[PDB]
Amino acid sequence: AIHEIKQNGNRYKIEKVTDSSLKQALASLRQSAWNVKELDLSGNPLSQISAADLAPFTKLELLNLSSNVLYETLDLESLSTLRTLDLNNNYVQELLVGPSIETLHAANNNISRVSCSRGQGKKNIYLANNKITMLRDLDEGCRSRVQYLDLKLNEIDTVNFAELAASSDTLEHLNLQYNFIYDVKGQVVFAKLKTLDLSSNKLAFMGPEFQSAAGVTWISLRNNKLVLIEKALRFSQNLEHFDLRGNGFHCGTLRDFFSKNQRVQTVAKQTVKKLTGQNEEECTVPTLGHYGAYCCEDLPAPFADRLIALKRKEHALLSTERLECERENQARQREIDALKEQYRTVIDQVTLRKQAKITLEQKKKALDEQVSNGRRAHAELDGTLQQAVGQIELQHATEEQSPLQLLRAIVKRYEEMYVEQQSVQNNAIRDWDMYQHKETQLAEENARLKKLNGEADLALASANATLQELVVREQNLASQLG
Amino acid sequence: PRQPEYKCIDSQYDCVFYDVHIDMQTQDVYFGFEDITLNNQKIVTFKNSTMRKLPAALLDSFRQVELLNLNDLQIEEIDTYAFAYAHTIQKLYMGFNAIRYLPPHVFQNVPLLTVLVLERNDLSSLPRGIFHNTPKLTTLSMSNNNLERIEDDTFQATTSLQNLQLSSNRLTHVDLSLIPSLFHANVSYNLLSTLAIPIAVEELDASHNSINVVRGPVNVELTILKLQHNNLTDTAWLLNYPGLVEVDLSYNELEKIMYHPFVKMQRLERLYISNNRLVALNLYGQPIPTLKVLDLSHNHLLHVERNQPQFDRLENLYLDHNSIVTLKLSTHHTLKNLTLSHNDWDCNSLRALFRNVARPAVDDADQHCKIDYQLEHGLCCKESDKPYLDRLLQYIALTSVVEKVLEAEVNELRAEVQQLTNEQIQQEQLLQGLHAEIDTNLRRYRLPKDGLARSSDNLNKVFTHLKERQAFKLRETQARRTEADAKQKETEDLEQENIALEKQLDNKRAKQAELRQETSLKRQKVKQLEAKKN
Ligand SMILES: *[C@@H]1O[C@H](CO)[C@@H](O[C@@H]2O[C@H](CO)[C@@H](O[C@@H]3O[C@H](CO[C@H]4O[C@H](CO)[C@@H](O)[C@H](O[C@H]5O[C@H](CO)[C@@H](O)[C@H](O)[C@@H]5O)[C@@H]4O)[C@@H](O)[C@H](O[C@H]4O[C@H](CO)[C@@H](O)[C@H](O)[C@@H]4O)[C@@H]3O)[C@H](O)[C@H]2NC(C)=O)[C@H](O)[C@H]1NC(C)=O
Ligand SMILES: *[C@@H]1O[C@H](CO)[C@@H](O[C@@H]2O[C@H](CO)[C@@H](O)[C@H](O)[C@H]2NC(C)=O)[C@H](O)[C@H]1NC(C)=O
Ligand SMILES: *[C@@H]1O[C@H](CO)[C@@H](O[C@@H]2O[C@H](CO)[C@@H](O)[C@H](O)[C@H]2NC(C)=O)[C@H](O)[C@H]1NC(C)=O
Ligand SMILES: *[C@@H]1O[C@H](CO)[C@@H](O[C@@H]2O[C@H](CO)[C@@H](O)[C@H](O)[C@H]2NC(C)=O)[C@H](O)[C@H]1NC(C)=O
Ligand SMILES: *[C@@H]1O[C@H](CO)[C@@H](O[C@@H]2O[C@H](CO)[C@@H](O)[C@H](O)[C@H]2NC(C)=O)[C@H](O)[C@H]1NC(C)=O
Ligand SMILES: *[C@@H]1O[C@H](CO)[C@@H](O)[C@H](O)[C@H]1NC(C)=O
Ligand SMILES: *[C@H]1O[C@H](CO)[C@@H](O)[C@H](O)[C@H]1NC(C)=O
Repeated sequence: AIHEIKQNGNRYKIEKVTDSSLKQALASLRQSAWNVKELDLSGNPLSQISAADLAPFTKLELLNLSSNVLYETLDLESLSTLRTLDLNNNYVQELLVGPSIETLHAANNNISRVSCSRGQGKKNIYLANNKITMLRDLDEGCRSRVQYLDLKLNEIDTVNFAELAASSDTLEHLNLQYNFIYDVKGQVVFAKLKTLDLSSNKLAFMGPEFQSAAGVTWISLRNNKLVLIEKALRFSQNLEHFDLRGNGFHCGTLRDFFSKNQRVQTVAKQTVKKLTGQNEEECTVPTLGHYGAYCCEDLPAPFADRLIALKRKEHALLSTERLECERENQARQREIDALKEQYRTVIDQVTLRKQAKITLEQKKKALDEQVSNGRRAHAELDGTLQQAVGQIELQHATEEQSPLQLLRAIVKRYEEMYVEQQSVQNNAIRDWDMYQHKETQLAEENARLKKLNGEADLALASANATLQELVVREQNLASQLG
Repeated sequence: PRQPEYKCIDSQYDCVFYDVHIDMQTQDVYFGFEDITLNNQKIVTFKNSTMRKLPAALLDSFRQVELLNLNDLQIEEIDTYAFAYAHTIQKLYMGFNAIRYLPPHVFQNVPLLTVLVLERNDLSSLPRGIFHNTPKLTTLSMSNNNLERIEDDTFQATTSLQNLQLSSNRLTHVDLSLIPSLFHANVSYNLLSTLAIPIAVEELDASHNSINVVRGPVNVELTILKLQHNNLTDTAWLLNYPGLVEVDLSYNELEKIMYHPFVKMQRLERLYISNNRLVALNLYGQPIPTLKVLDLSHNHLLHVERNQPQFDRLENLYLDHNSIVTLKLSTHHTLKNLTLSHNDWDCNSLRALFRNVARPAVDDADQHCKIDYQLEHGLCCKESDKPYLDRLLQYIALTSVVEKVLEAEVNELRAEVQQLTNEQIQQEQLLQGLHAEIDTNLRRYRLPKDGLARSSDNLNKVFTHLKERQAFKLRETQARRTEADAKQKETEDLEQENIALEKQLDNKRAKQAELRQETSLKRQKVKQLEAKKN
């Protein structure tokens, strides 16, 4: 027993406990189970948690697993009384909680699935800095009666508001900033939505689907890649903050949208002024003109030109934006670090090392997997190159050849062979032309001889008829004469 | 003695040597009469003959030949002096033999040479000075040899050379710009990578090379330029050829076309650009007013609609095999031929288009459509309010699938992890230059790259492509050869059937003589019967 169980009323805290000692630790509270209302395990080197070991505490209402080194699945579905679960700062990958969860703190994990058994209360879900890739990564229950949903710094591509319909009446805060979102879609009336944050994503079109957030007070599409705004959008008088800086708008749509949301234009101005200090955004190029408060431009066809530029990289004969890109990736890593800070807990030096031992065992293990995938890819290439040199004839190599050198020799040889083959074919086609000309010469001579024959055939017939007229005169005379 | 002696036989040619056969052992031969001066036939050829070596004896005894036709006589060697007495030869035909080399001064004495065909031999090089003495040379063919270079002095004295055929050798250098008299030339199917174009040539075919650079003086006469099947990557050079009527840039490596290199073309009618890598086209800034046929098919065109002012003016417009989303034609357009199949059409754009052009002007059609597309007017199209946004999203969704892809124990582990991190970096570096090259070869052969597939699969994509390509080329050649053999067969049968028609002509003359004898013999009998009747 190097571990300590502090009690304060009906809140218990366990310290200096480890994976091999935690089950003991919990058993020594079974006597007192009725009274364990909050249990706090934070700041230890725990890496697994036995839902079943905790099921005796049937009054357990808050469980704080924050800043341990939990990995893989964390399954607490079975804790049906559980209401607040804090597992900020771990490495969990899938997470399942039970029918009573009201607040779920899970920032700074490796989370990419979450299940929430069916239930009647609202839920506040906090998932900043994980690996969610799409809303359906949260199960149906996880998306019912959500009131606050923080998915900042995840890995989502596309939002489909329909998938949050079971929170039409509850959802008040939706944070999706710093993902990778390039399409949003779905019509749903979010009766309660106060704020929507799509800052730093990759959206190109604010479309009809944003009537879903017509009620908000606060909305950001800051730092996306917007060009067009759907004009049919009708925002409430409720709106106060409306940030669109860092896009690339075609003035056409600024004018068309302000025209029937006149209000929003002064709201736009007031937002940039609150945020930056002047009443218009600082366009990337001064030459560039605003409409109201946002930089804009009469653009021939912005979507087509973006698609053409992609298709050029795809199809270019050879294998700027590496500055737009690299500073976009630093922007992200500054937010992650910042956030890793905003959620940092206090931890003693001896448990840091206890923690770094388990964490380093996982890095080493992942690196072994990677170094060995590497080794496999390498032998596969060597194998393929050895099948290849067995099917053609390479020049003699004096020095040992690398795989780069082998691929160059192999393509080179096929190119020689192709050219040889083509040269052979040319000769054959030229031969056919020479013999065909010869055929026409011969077939001319064929008609010349056929016509001469036709004409001898005639001349024999003449000379015959003439021999016959003489034959008649001979037999007429001989009659007359003897 | 004069043991083996061959004599003429007037027929086109005024001298036709028959059944002559010389080989490599043959020592002494005699042509015509001994009195060289009776041999003054000017237009000589051979029939049923094969001369492994062309004997000095021939133009030793015949010094009055104008046109010498030695086509297809299995000649393998030319006697070092066969042409010493050939002062009068104007036209020399030696195609389709097996000549491996020309002796250095073999044409030092045929100074009235105007036409020379050496096509389809085994020449590997020309001797320095080979033509320094045939200033009158106007037509020269050496198509189908194994030549690697035509040195620059080769044609310094042939300042009338108008028609040059070098097609289908192994040429890596030949500077046509040094022969300013050229009127027609064909250096197709060689290994060229730069093409110098002389000042006044009017038709030039340099297709099937690897040309990436064109140079030479502005040339206003150049009318037909064939460059299909090359390594071209820009077109600015075109500015220098204001007189083109047709140019073929097919099967090159072009990525865009702009109007700038065409602004000086006063009469261009025909511009072929199929099978490049076009991702953009702007010919509307300044249209080419005279153009009639424009082939852009099999590229990667996406947005072409602003080219309306050029397209309206064409007769023949081939957009097939691209990703074109919209196209727009005036009611007054002049197209008679239009291809549209295999793109990525917007249904609204197709419907408005088919108000102004209909089949049979539209010459092609789709068969089956992907999941969200359906036929309008015979071509696949998807309904969409914003087609370009849609195509931009479609594309991004395909690529993002790929973009989603004792504390002594603690000190020993930090070490272990650093040593592994280094092995893993080294593994990437070591195979780097290789992955670069695999991508270069997929781009080169226009293979599509599966950013999922494991590396040995991309490497196999290249090899499978090359092997298929070899096989298909080989089968194709076999077919061509089967065709040549068959056609030689036909000519052998034809000549047999001509011999039989000639034997028949021979019999009929004999019958005519007989009948003519029988006629006089009766004319006689009837004269006798008349005297005996006083
Ligand atoms: C520079 O130098 C090169 C010499 O290397 C010249 O290149 C030659 O150019 C001509 C094109 O002008 C090529 O000939 C053409 O060949 C095509 C292809 O036909 C092939 O495939 C056909 C399609 O399936 C098939 O029909 C063919 O079969 C035919 O011919 C074979 C002969 O064996 C025979 O078996 C059949 O009876 C067929 O008839 C063949 O496999 C051909 O389609 C062209 O057809 C002729 O008839 C059409 C009818 O509409 C007519 O419009 C054409 O004008 C033509 O006369 C044509 O023959 C040729 O193959 C190339 N030769 C070589 C050696 O590569 C080049 O032209 C020179 N340049 C310049 C500028 O002069
Ligand atoms: C779980 O325990 C942690 C501490 O391990 C609590 O984190 C505190 O969080 C506040 C901000 O909420 C910070 O000011 C404190 O500094 C943190 N404490 C320490 C020691 O770092 C956390 O709030 C607990 N979670 C719940 C839900 O009660
Ligand atoms: C976070 O999650 C990913 C994937 O869920 C982890 O990588 C997987 O882990 C196992 C064990 O190393 C492997 O069999 C798979 O190859 C992995 N999948 C992928 C896509 O890599 C990863 O190790 C986790 N990160 C941390 C630090 O815990
Ligand atoms: C030359 O002319 C005569 C007359 O046509 C040929 O003799 C025959 O003519 C009679 C009368 O019509 C026929 O009965 C015979 O068929 C003919 N043939 C024979 C065999 O007598 C005569 O044969 C002619 N000679 C030739 C071969 O042209
Ligand atoms: C097509 O043209 C390009 C440009 O000349 C060739 O690429 C050059 O050739 C080699 C390496 O590929 C070197 O001489 C140069 O460094 C290359 N230049 C560039 C810009 O890549 C290319 O080889 C030609 N393609 C073919 C098939 O010949
Ligand atoms: C050519 O000469 C040889 C030998 O006499 C002969 O057998 C061959 O068929 C000849 N060709 C003709 C058509 O005379
Ligand atoms: C032009 O198109 C094709 C060949 O390019 C030809 O078959 C067609 O019949 C021609 N056009 C018309 C109006 O028929």
